[PDB]
Amino acid sequence: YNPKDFDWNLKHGRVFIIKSYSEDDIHRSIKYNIWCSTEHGNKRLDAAYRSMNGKGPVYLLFSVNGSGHFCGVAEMKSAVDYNTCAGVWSQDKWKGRFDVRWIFVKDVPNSQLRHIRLENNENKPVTNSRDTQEVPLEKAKQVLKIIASYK
Repeated sequence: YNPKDFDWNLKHGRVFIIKSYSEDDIHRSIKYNIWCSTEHGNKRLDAAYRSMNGKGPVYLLFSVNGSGHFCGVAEMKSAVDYNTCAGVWSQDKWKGRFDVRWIFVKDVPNSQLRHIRLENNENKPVTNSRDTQEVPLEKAKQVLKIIASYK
């Protein structure tokens, strides 16, 4: 993980915040390369992945609720299958699955990112985002640069 020469200067693609309920979900996701969001979240991610048609990346910026930091970045690697076993995740009723590839696995404090605001979310700091909040590409570049470079 954690490449030294990640290209954060995106000219294509879409980027979303993922708010994880538990660090347990992060460990599971890293180990099995899958993720699951809420129904609404899964649908929003599915549409974005399919839209791209493989001609650009869908990035996911992960942060555990209440942690006050981001914990990594993954790329979405499949459409979602809604037809799955329940109880794979910390919210045990959740069904659905898509593949992810983890790129960054590292903790980056919200203090480093909080000055980036999302004009599509009433100009709120990116660090106050809810699950599956999409990020304007020009702001996503700034976040990816900080996460890549943070020591």
